[PDB]
Amino acid sequence: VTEVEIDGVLHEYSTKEGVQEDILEILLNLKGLAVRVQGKDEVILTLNKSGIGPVTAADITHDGDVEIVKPQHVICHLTDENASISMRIKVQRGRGYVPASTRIHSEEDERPIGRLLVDACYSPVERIAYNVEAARVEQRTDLDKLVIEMETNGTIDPEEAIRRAATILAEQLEAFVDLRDVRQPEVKEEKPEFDPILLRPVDDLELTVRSANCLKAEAIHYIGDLVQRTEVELLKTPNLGKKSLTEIKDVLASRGLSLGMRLENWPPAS
Amino acid sequence: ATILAEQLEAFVDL
Amino acid sequence: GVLKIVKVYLAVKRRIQPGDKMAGRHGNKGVISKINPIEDMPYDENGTPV
Amino acid sequence: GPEEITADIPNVGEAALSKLDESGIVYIGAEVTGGDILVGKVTPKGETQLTPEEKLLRAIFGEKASDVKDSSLRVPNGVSGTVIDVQVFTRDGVEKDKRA
Amino acid sequence: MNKEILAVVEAVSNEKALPREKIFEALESALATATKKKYEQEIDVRVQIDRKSGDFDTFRRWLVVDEVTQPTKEITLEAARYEDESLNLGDYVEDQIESVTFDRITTQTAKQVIVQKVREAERAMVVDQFREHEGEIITG
Amino acid sequence: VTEFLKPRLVDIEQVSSTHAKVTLEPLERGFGHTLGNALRRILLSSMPGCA
Amino acid sequence: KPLVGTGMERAVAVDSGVTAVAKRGGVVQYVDASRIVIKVNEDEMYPGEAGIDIYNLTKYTRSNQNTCINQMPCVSLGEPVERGDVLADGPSTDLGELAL
Amino acid sequence: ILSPANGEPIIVPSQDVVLGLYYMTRDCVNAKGEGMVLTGPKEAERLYR
Repeated sequence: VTEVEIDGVLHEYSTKEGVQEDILEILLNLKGLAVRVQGKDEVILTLNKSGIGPVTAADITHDGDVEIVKPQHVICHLTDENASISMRIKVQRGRGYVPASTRIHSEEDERPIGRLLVDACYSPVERIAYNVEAARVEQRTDLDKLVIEMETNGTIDPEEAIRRAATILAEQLEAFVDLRDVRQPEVKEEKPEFDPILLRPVDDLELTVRSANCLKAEAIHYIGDLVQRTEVELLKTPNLGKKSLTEIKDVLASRGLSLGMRLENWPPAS
Repeated sequence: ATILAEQLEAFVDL
Repeated sequence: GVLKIVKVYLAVKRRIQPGDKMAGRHGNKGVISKINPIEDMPYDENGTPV
Repeated sequence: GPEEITADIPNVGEAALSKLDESGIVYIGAEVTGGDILVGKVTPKGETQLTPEEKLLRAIFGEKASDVKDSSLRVPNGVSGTVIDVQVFTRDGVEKDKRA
Repeated sequence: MNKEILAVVEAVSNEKALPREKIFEALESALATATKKKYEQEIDVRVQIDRKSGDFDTFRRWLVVDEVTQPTKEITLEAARYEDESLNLGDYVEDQIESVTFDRITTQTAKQVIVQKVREAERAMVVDQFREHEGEIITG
Repeated sequence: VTEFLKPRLVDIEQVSSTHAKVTLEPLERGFGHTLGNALRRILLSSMPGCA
Repeated sequence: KPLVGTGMERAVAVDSGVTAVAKRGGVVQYVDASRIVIKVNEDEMYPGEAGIDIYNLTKYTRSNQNTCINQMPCVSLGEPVERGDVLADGPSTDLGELAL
Repeated sequence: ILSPANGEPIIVPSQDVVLGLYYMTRDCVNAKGEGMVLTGPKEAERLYR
């Protein structure tokens, strides 16, 4: 789990009337909770529960693409008759271990106050013991059979984990299976300075669909074609009055571009 | 590297 | 001559990092030096690390 | 002049006033960072104009827009974290605030 | 809002220097300069506060020119098709309505514009008031 | 992203034409040790020749 | 808990303040993450005061060294308790044992 | 690398390396590999690793 949200609470340093543990304990148990996603790479799980008793993993609203590895894992304890919790749980697939601090990417993702960041610790393996032994080779001597025991979350599959690790090793080894003096730096690159956002349709500039059909009323999807189109073709563009024209003037000309700029290089290569 | 890769070859996928 | 004292609180989940100061109960103090990856710490034959 | 804790700040942009509430205090949970505005306070800055022809203007038409100054409590530079609680001690006589 | 500015021009001592009409015109100028801060968009906002009838109604100028920089105020020399504009130059829109006429910076720039224009007007008055006596012994 | 990092090696120094020094960069948090140790243990013992 | 203790831990925990120790034994009527409500037995009660007594466990609260204090409840629900038993571990305490 | 007080060297390997080198330079009377001949130091290093 990576991001949780409980409707009643604001910050994980609070409590909730009815749950035996604090929100901090709930988050730690959640981190302890393991799950196996199959279809997608990130998913959202809703857990609703009411009534006295222990809330465990099985109680969450499971899906088909998602499977709880073990349901008996206790999440919290409701200790009142009319006490209830509903919580959304973001579960994303990743490699390794990322703390809650550095995972921030912008200055508005946390702005939803109910979004509690649980520092993700996703690694199915827990310990890997191994040892060599005398393999019962049909006719040879002192060949080695390697016995590897993995204590894991049960999430990953043992043979699958072995084969994945071996693939990783082979891929990393392919680096110097054919090593030679190689350098990615190729100084003095040569590329046309056409801006690639012009290749996209105009509607990709975060505005409504009526203005989209409006720029589809002049048959102008391209930004690389609208760039040769000043404001001399807007009130003449079908149904561009105040509101849709306000959208056109706001979301386009503010992103650093200009509504119609003369250029001689287009389109390479659309 | 070649000897190790041809040892590994029994497990990898691609 | 004061009207409204507004006190605000701030909490930090202060994690551990190379540089803190930890000690046992016998004066064996010490600065933590490296968060070594789990696959590098010494480990017992039963696979458990230290 | 007295000190008020109004939500509006004369100069700063929308970001620096986004965390606060309608009264001018951050909500309980905004993950502030060194520099942000907890409150939320303005002070009577100016002095010595002595033009009652303009004092009559800014006593009714600019009653609270005369001598602003953003001596507002910012989180010290460096300390981040989460706001978890807000206490408000109001001197009696001084009426109240919504958060209070 | 409108009532506030009416109370201003009532409390305005130099009512001859600035009666209700030019008072509210200067206040529309101040409101445009305030919208200049409300939006990072630098748009000429005529308002026409409806000096005595009722409250204000913000508009948005078009600054007729073949340019599109700051498109809030950009219209070519014939773009008057929708809205039944039918005007090449001077055609200005009323897209955004009901901005703020009560906050801190609004009233601060109101004070600034008022004092500036009042002092300018009294200066321009006294200039001719004393120029009348051109060719007389004056003190000083 | 379940896709790792591959090195952009920087130098194959061939001092004395029989004592080389290869550098490799960059490798993941621990892959340096595992790759170096595996290569070393294979080259030392299990690397056929004639003598 | 510390695995190798000196027995003094129970005494130093219960004799300090950080733990919310029960006053009169009885039944744990209602336990939450912040409140505890005990119904005392018939022997140690008075004519009035039907028997319930409440412990408001101080949640995350500042200290004179700017470190957190908190009294999570250690007892379960409905479990009978006797006089002078730890009902909530304080900061760095486990089941009434000093655990730093 | 010398104290201005005494002409002694200030860069002295204090601990945790003197232990290392000292362990590396001793002699068990009967240790695995005793009694061989080595064509050089690098050969001994390979023989050890």
